Amino acid sequence: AIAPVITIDGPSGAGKGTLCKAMAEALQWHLLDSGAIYRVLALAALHHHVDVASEDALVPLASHLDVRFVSTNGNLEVILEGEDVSGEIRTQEVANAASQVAAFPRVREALLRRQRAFRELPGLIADGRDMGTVVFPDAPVKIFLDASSEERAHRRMLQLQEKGFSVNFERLLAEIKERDDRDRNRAVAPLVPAADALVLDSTTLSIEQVIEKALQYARQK
Ligand SMILES: Nc1ccn([C@@H]2O[C@H](COP(=O)(O)O)[C@@H](O)[C@@H]2O)c(=O)n1
Repeated sequence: AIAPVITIDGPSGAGKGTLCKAMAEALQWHLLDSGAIYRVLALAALHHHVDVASEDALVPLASHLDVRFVSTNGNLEVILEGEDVSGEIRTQEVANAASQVAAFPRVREALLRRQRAFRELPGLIADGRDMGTVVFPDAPVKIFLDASSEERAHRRMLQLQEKGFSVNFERLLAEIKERDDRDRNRAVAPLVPAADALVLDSTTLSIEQVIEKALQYARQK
């Protein structure tokens, strides 16, 4: 059977993570954090001294990238070539390099085959920026989760806050907008809602109010 897929795209800080796992737990499907794949790529590009600023060098690393994701059971596990990197892939040096890579056209293509392998029966819940417009433009369900930068920033400042880290708001906002821009305006697989994607807005919708509206969207079809 040709495995069904539901795509969740949108900016950083809209709630694609908790959505994505609330949907893969209730539907009983696999999940794809492809965002965790551009982050690991960069991490391998650091630990391997691979000039992250090199298209010709990033490409080999990307197409050979030895990443893995546990079928889990209650939490997620990001394992690079054999070891959990789940804490390391969320630091400053990485989330930077991550968008310092995704930007590479030839690198997005070298990463195209691994991601799509994430589609299997009973289905697949894909997360990212270009999932419903790139990797899975044939998706029978496409959701675009959006917000406001100010709000989505206000969310990163409390998350960074819930672990005891210095967070000034008036700086992170500009970074959000810093990150957003490069994503909404880069030459390949930019951040932009597929013509058939449901632009869902989570700026004032509770987590419950989001999974409920999306679960209801995927569900008729
Ligand atoms: N589908 C995706 C997911 C992430 N990315 C890229 O990877 C970076 C880190 O992803 P994330 O923080 O969402 O895990 C983003 O800055 C950038 O958009 C992408 O290009 N396409």
